[PDB]
Amino acid sequence: MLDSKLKAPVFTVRTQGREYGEFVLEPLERGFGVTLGNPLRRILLSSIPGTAVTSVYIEDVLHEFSTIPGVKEDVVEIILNLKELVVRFLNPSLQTVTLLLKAEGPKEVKARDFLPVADVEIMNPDLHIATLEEGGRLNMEVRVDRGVGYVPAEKHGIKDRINAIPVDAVFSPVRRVAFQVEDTRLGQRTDLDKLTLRIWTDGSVTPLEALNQAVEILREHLTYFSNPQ
Amino acid sequence: MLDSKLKAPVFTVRTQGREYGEFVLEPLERGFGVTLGNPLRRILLSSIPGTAVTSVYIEDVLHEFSTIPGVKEDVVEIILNLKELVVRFLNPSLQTVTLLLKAEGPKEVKARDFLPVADVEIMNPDLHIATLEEGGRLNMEVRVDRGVGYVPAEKHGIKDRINAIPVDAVFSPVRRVAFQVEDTRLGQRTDLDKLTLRIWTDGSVTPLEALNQAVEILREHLTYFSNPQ
Amino acid sequence: FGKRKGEGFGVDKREVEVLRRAEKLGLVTPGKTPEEQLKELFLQGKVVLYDGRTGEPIEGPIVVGQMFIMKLYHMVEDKMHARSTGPYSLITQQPLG
Amino acid sequence: ITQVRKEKKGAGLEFATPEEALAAHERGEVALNAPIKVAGRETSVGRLKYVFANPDEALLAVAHGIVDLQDVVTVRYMGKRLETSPGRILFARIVAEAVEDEKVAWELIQLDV
Amino acid sequence: QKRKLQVGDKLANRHGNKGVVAKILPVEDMPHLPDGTPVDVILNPLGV
RNA sequence: GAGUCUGCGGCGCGCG
Repeated sequence: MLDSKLKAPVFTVRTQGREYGEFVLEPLERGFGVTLGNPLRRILLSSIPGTAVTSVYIEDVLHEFSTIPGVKEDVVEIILNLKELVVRFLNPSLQTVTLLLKAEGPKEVKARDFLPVADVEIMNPDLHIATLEEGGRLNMEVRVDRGVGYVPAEKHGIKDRINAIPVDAVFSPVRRVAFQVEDTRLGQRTDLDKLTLRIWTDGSVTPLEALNQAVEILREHLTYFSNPQ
Repeated sequence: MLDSKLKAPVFTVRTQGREYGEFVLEPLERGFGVTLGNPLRRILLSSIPGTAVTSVYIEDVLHEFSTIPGVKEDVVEIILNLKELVVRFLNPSLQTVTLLLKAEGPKEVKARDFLPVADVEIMNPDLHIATLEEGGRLNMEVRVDRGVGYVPAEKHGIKDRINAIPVDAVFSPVRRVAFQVEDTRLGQRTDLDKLTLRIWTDGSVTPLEALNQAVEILREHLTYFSNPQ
Repeated sequence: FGKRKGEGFGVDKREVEVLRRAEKLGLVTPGKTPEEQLKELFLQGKVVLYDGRTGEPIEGPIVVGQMFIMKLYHMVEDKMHARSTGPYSLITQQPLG
Repeated sequence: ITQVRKEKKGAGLEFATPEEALAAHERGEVALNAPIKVAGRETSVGRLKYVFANPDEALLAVAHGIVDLQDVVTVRYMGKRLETSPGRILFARIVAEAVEDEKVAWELIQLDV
Repeated sequence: QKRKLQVGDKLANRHGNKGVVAKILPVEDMPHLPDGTPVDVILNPLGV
């Protein structure tokens, strides 16, 4: 095509790693970068489904407010740091994956110490789980699920093992979004919009993947205007 | 379908005439009514293409602040009344149409007094242009164009005739939009969004038609994210 | 704004409009560059903020900052008390829990 | 929403009489000399520049970034050419809306302050 | 029990501004800075 | 086809 349709939003991408990814799109008519950028932003933060630690089970621990010998951190501080764990599974077949880890003695327990699982990957390896002294026995099973939004540990209440303790759900693989609308020049009229939105991701998913999912959630919603009543 | 998809936005419509039309749609997840309502609003006002008086030429008048004898109204009041004129052309071939009108003596000048044009129609006949007394000579040429949004008479500055005076452009057929997001209850979780947007139209197009055009301009823009670069 | 300059982008249409309404206000000296004006405005303790719900800016600079805020102790006075029926005093026959 | 703004008068404020006062202070405005809200008795160039037919016409221009709500413009109401700011016109509506008897709504409201 | 800050609770700064939480807004639409960094609490100016 | 018995006076502090 040549005139108005060839003159189409040039989608340009710049993504480093699976965390950052800038997305530029121009030219746009009057005040459209804002009309597109804000919605997508509201989607990217709420809608995008993800992963979060749903439950944990220390072998000798019964409640959430206990302390394990040979381990500096307390069960609460540990379960906290687990919320920080960002895992990334590759397909729907993995709805609920239980990561297993057991370490003993004078060693630091990092997230890469979890025995690897076939379809699951951990992009948060060096995350500090705990500091083991001597005679430090830590054997736990940490549940992981795919969901959306925030789910209080009280709302779901998972119970794989009777003495396990649920943990608060943090399901947005996106930490922050940002979009700017700077003027762009098209030969004839100077009043134009250029929308560039920057997206940051925990690693679970990629900025590009997220954007695609976002636009989809928006389009699916634009179809819900079909049957009058 | 039955569970999550049948639980789909029930599009409900209530339209009286071609001017007012309320549009309710629920249920919606968290903060989605806002995400959909605002964009559609920004579109409905600027995007929907239309027709507005772009310039006028009274034959004996030179400036915008003059008064014509035998004519009660002042040039300013008249050019104002012209902004109120809503015309409707039928095809792209009509980009700029100049409506001609000349009336003399003890007669009231209404919009139906304009000599008919082949592919153009005037849905605002009875609009009052002026009140002619005696020896009331009014001969004018009023330009009409197809555009979008609002364009100050200062931004375009049309000049068919050297003494003609430009008029502020009022291109959209929708005067005002409005959307509310009130909570709705779905058995299980109370935190829900209900989006109802009220649209007002001059008559040229209908609220429903406008909405449809709007969601389309949005979808067409969501596709512009296709080819990376 | 320094990292913003280098990260690749300048000022928004948003950031510029709030500036207009800001100089019409009297928060920034008229005639200086938006880069220089936002600084003056920033020194005033307020920056530009977008609604989040609309994406539009909030007409006029709004101050923002790190404020230390504590949570007050939740007494059994907070944890509401609603009574249907219940005990009654032994000598006076008025309700008591 | 309903307050009007005032900004700068360094050069002539007398459009009340000359037609050369309309053009010159309209160009001087476009320039940097005369503001949209200048102490110019009858009409500061801010009213000279914009004239809104229908009520709605006034607010559309606002949303598009042509006029602030607190700016002094001219508008055509039911039977008068009223020189009242967008906001003041918007307030009028909100009231007129709350209670459908619109005329009975302007009868008891003052959009002059 | 874990008391997650809820609407019923009250908070105040060392100066004297006291108040209770009226609404837990979703990060989705509350006032956000040029850069994606969103504000956590919004205090009413009138109380100052 | 359910109902007894306890929690009072005072003191201190804290909230609106």
